Amino acid sequence: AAVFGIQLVPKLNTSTTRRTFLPLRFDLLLDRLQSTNLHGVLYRALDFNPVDRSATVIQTYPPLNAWSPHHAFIENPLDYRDWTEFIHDRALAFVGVLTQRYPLTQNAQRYTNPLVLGAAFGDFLNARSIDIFLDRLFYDPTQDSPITAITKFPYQWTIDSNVTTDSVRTSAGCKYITLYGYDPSRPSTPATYGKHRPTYATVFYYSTLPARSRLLANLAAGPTVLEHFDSPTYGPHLLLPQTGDVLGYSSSLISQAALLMVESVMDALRDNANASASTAVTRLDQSYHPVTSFDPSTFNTLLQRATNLALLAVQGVQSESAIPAIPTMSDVRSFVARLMAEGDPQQWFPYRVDQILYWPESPFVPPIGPFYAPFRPVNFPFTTGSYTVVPDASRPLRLLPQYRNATITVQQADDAYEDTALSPLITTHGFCVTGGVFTSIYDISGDPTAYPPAQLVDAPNDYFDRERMARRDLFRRLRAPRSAIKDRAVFDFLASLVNPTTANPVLDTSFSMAYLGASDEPVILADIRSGSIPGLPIPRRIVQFGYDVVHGSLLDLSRAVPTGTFGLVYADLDQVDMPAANRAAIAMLGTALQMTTAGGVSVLKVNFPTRAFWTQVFNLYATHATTLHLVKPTIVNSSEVFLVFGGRQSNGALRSTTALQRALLSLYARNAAIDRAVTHIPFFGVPDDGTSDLGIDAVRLFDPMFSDAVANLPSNALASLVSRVVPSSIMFTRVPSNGPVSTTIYGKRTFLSNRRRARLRDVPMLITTTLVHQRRFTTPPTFTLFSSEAVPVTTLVAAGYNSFISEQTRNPNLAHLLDLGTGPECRILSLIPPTLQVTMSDSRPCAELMASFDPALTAYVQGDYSTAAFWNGIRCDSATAIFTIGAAAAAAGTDLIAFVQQLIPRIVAAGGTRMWLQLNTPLYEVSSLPDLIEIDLRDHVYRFNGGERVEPYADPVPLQQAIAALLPAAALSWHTLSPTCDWLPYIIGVGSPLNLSDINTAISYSRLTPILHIDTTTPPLRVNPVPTPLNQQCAIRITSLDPAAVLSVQHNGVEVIGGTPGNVISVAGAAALQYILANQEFLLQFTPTLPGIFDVFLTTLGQPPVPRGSFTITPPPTTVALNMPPPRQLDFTDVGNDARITCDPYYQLAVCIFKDGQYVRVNPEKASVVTNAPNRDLHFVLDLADNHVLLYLCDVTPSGLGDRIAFPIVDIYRIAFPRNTPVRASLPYTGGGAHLTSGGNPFMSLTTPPAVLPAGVALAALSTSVATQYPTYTLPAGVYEYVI
Amino acid sequence: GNVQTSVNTYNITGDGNSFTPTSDMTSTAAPAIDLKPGVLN
Ligand SMILES: *C(=O)CCCCCCCCCCCCC
Repeated sequence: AAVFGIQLVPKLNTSTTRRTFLPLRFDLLLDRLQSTNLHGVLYRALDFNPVDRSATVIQTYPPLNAWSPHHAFIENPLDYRDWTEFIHDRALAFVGVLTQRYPLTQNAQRYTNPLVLGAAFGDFLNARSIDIFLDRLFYDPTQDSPITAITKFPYQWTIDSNVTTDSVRTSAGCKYITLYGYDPSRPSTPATYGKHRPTYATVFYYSTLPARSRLLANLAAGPTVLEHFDSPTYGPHLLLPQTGDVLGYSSSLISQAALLMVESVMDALRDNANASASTAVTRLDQSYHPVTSFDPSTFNTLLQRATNLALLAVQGVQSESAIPAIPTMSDVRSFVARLMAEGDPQQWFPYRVDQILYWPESPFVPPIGPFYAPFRPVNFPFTTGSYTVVPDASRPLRLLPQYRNATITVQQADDAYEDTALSPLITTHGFCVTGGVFTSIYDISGDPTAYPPAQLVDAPNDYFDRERMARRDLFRRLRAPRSAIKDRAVFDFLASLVNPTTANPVLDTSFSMAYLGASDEPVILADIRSGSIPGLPIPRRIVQFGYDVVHGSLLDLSRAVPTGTFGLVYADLDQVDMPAANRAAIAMLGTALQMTTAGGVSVLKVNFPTRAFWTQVFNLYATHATTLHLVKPTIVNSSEVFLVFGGRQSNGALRSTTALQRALLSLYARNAAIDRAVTHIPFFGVPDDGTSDLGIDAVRLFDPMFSDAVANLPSNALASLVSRVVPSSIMFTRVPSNGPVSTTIYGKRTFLSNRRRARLRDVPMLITTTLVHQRRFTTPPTFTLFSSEAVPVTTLVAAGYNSFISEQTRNPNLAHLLDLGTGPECRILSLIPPTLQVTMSDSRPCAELMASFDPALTAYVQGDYSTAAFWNGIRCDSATAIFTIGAAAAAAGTDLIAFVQQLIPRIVAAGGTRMWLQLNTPLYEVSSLPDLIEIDLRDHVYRFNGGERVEPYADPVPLQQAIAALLPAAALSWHTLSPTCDWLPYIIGVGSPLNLSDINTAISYSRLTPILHIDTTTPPLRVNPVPTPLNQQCAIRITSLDPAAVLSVQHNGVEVIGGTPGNVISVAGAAALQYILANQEFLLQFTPTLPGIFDVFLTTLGQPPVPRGSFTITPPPTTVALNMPPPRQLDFTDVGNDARITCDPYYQLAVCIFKDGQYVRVNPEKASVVTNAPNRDLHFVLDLADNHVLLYLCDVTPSGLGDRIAFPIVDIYRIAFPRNTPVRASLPYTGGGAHLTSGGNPFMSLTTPPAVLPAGVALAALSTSVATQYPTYTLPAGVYEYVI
Repeated sequence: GNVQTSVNTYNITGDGNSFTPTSDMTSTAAPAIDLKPGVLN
């Protein structure tokens, strides 16, 4: 429950016993006073500053707390320096006065009288004669402590200790004295409570109860009279606060009378907080109590409100907000603020003037006398128990949402949100992309097919537009920062076009390089000269150019240049309003392809490869160079591609090939994907509205009373909010203002929630227990569209199906769909049109209150589908087993093929037309991922994260025929995460970072686990080769009754073959399509040049395109044979012997060594893949280092090289070095040292150059060393022993 | 039958409870609530 602004945790907890009041003996009082250091023993600096012996306030204990200074001490306060000195003096000098009147030795075993001792000591400090107090400085425990003060003498004159027959009127102590330099201004200084003052109270001690009536009666005019009912300190006192009110705690001056209440009530609360059973406290409660001039009815004055809350604080109730051990003004004020805030004055325990009603069923055990009545309210909501304190959360903690039973009505659960939501919420964007590049090479000179340069995919219209550009730009900045990547990317590739041989060198060691464009000098320059980029030799000299070179002359590549040629003329200038821009580019390339040495390598960078420029380029420079590859390094969303020219020889023939059409086409196909994706993101610096798709919407509540079983606003707003952001995050925080305690509860409202929330018919409640439990302050909210780290390669794949199932389920005729093994909480409800009737099922119970969704539209079945029983009475025309099918085979400990062998037939019986199952079979390759998936071959099984989970798999072919035998008439097809990254509005759409380099990983993780899409509703394909080999003509036959259809097979999310029988444009190879009337099926005579998964599409003139199955041209047989040369005819001389390597032309091989986890391209002079049109050869130069370090021919792809084929050359690794010939001793690698030892004798050292080389040793002509940045000494003849 | 305490005004294992049918009060609730068209309105 909650009393006014304060919230009280359910559990009641109070100390269960009271320590018998013990009066200090006379000796102990003598030691306490005469101790080395009084600090701690008598007084205690509340906030003593380490740096300097300074203390703003000092809270004091017993023989000192009684004392109340005279005016001269208040005005001109002392510093913590002379203060310790003042007391360390007076405390001692006082012991004298008192001990000389009572020799300790004889009377130490006599209890001093708490009261008199106080006044007797306080009066001593003020320097008042202390004669009278001594007379009775002791008293026998039997006679009351306050009675001895009266019995000994009824002396009604000594100021500050008027003893009458029944009462002793003395000025309250000063539990706080303030040393000069104190100010209630700072929020940090400890809450003094006005007691730093001398006369803020007037403790009236009384002898008997009738003695007390006579007191109250007489002081009934005074503002109010607080009195401690629970075991008063030295005997029943009767505190009377002076009329004045303290400054600081509330903007509205709080009366000294009411402040004392807060300060105490704030104890009974903080004390209940940690009071335990095992401990025995003085008082079962510390709360004060008003006995006079107090208005019992109203609840305005801070006092009335506080009082009202103390009658409750005596039950053991504890404040949810932890009350500090040493209340500080900032804190006290944050409590006195919470108290003032409009609320409901607790009503369980009515107020009395002489009795505190305490719950019988409560921890609190009444003292004795007549002050505690065991009143029992009709229905107290609190039960007992305590709470262990938990430290403040360092960051906003996310809260999984678990639902309750009652659900709010959309209408009410809306404004509820809109009454406390942070609408125009300012939010940071952060960075959505942080990864490297997603480079993609394309050989234009490679493809042997001519493709009319007039009809390429010309720049898409929309491209240049306020809306599109705005986004293309926005995405750009949303990338945590670029040439360092791009530039390096192009060189990672350029390193493959390097030919070391004399026959026809290309980028041969020490080649000169021209460079245009710099900001200081390009960061890549340092690396080229360092030979840092593996595979590429160190150029002799680099000549910079451009518009801001700062190290070379400034040239304008548009017009002519006055410089000489270069082996490599890497051009990176920008083109930017389209025709003259084309001229700009066509011109630039013209001069860049001019500055290159004859037989060089020009590397221009076009900004808009328009089919307008692709005619001018293939026309003007149709000769200039030999080869040509497009190297689009996608760092951000732009269409600027890089073109590299082979041999800058005058009589070349760079014809536009189908490669270009495909390359160019893939590029755009992705900008539509990347753009459509970015649409879901708000423009920087714009206040958050409801418009933005990815907008972060929160709900800040103030001291919200989340209650179970009640639709109170605070708990009502919680509903909507979580409903508006389910699949997301939902992070709740609690920052403590010196006023109330705000608690925002944001979440990244995406389009994945709008889809889900729409399907909701009602907004369910959330078990507020977890929230009610917190009670600790976390850090302030953040509101940031994106998280900070790039999602796991696994998610890039998962969010690759949530886009796929989304597009499949979006189909109308689909009707009723079920999900075999949806998550514990239906995650598929977001990926389905709010109208389709789906029925998710899972062994575990559904996480979302299935009741809130319309029964007709959403159904939920428990138990597994692996068991035959479950399938009774569940009929859906389409099933989807994504993310489960793999776990079921493992759970049911069964074979993968055998499993689906029993599931598919059940879906057929279940009445299913369509099927989608995230099966995990290696259709592309049996190759695995190092950290993501291990493919144990002894037993068909996977190891996602090697161990984390193990699930059996099937093979592309066996599983393919097994399912075709199950559903013979059904058409099968494999959909897999397409390189176009069109699924993006699911990663960048939900607000998650990523690595443009991982897209490659996931498109490779998607290949390890495709989604076999079956369709009983159509005839399946017919591939004549079956395990279709790349580069072989195959027969494919789509059986469609109407010849008037358009065949359009598309692979990778890009169409490649389209056209009615007569004409068929094919970029995948020679495709001759012709509808045969007889069989009524278009027989496609197709021969592919690219392996993959082609999804055949046969679309009728009218109506949407319809899929008719999917065949898969499998990559060629990866293997490597080398015509290794014989020991003789093979030399260790400079001219490197070369064994012709036999490998499919398809795979590009590159020599390298396996250093660490990756492959590092060996330097071209040591080894290389010199390729003649007739054959690819392995050129190598024998070095003594060859026996220790071995080389590997590796599959060079845009990805890390050498994954498909990484075979190690074990021959060049064993070639035994003779005694009759010179041999080259190089260095093993960039980080390794060596030394030669002929015949077991330290002959020489490669690591350290011998000041003077040994007889017959010199540097080689080349730098054959694998590292390319090391010398390579040639020895005479002998028996050297390389020792790395 | 473990003690509860306040959730509900009566403990089951509470002090002096008493099962004891009386032909007089046939236990219960409300099953025959009328809702038919004409009768509900
Ligand atoms: C504790 O739960 C021990 C079991 C005693 C009661 C369990 C239920 C059987 C008696 C029913 C009492 C309420 C109405 C039948």
